[PDB]
Amino acid sequence: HMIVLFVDFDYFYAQVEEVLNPSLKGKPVVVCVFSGRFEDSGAVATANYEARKFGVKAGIPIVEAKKILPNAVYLPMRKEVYQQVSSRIMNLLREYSEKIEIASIDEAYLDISDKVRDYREAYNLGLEIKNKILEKEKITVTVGISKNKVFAKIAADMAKPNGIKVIDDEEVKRLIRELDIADVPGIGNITAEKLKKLGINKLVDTLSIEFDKLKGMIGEAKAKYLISLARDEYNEPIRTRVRKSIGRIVTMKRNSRNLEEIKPYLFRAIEESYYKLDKRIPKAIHVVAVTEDLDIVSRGRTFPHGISKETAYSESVKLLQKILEEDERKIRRIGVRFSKFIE
DNA sequence: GGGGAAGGATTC
DNA sequence: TCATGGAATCCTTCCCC
Ligand SMILES: Nc1ccn([C@H]2C[C@H](O)[C@@H](COP(=O)(O)OP(=O)(O)OP(=O)(O)O)O2)c(=O)n1
Ligand SMILES: [Mg+2]
Ligand SMILES: [Mg+2]
Repeated sequence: HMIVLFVDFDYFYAQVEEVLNPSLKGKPVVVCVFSGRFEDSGAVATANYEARKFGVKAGIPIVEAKKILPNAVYLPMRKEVYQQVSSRIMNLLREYSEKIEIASIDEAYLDISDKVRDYREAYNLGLEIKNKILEKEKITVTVGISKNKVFAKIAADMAKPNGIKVIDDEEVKRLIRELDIADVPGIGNITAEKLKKLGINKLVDTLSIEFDKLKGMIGEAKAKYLISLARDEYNEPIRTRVRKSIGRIVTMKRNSRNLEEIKPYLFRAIEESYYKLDKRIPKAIHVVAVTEDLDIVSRGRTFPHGISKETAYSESVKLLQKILEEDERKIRRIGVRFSKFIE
């Protein structure tokens, strides 16, 4: 057969805060990244469902949130803490399948093909899984089940929150036909608008255009991706993800183009980036700057060997110098990203 | 001879 | 200070050796 079971934790961060403070439950809760630039500068990382009903969701400014919802609990985000809960939950999942792809802090794919003989037993597995996370972590999750990762992902998107959905073989075929292509994982705002403009609305539409014409408009990779899902021939195996880069970006108190004013922030970011590397060694470093009008600009360097902390400090100042004498705009956010890990 | 670096798009 | 975090995947483009 080939059964994938996907698990996505409901309103994750905000839910961990309710579990930690069960008096929050049933009322609006908003998890915030406060940038420190003025009282309440920053964005919302997520909010529970009672906040979302009023428009308060992930990505908006805290300032927006607070004008639509004065009276909500606003909490700073403590990713560490959510990461500890996630790991315990990923270890429960591990118990239902050896073959598990941890996709992020709040979601994982299980290949349950050897555990379960059909979609009916998969569902029942969906449910002991749900009852088990609830019993052990007091966290509700949504489960999607289907023949591959993507449809398993779509199935969970359609059933959230606290849901479980199967998209069996006939349903795959219906969805390829009626599912708005904007709802396919990995297809964003810019790509969807490109596709509408050409009048491609459904996965099915992609089988009836010059592949070469699709590829032009959206890139070879997305074309191929969509077409393979539209042919029902998508079957990327469940695999261990290997982290490829680590980094840190911060917001300055104020916009500067002044190197001595910027460096305490760059060095702050190297030191936290280096600490999180823990034992792995990068051959590439990039300095990333977000300018006052929000363009992203970066300069990097790839060395034939690993970059020690001391080389990071001197390469990063140099790369900052290159940014500063290229672009004339002032800098609002500065950070560093290490990648191309040895071994 | 590509290849590497900068940016694009998406998602966390 | 004067909405627009932080983070990490591909992938694409385009310039120079
Ligand atoms: N712009 C964003 C979007 C999400 N997240 C974080 C907060 C979420 O708790 C977590 C997982 O994202 P989801 O899309 O799964 O959304 P939630 O889990 O919050 O809600 P739900 O899945 O219930 O829609 O990632 C973030 O930091 N920044
Ligand atoms: Mg998720
Ligand atoms: Mg979620």
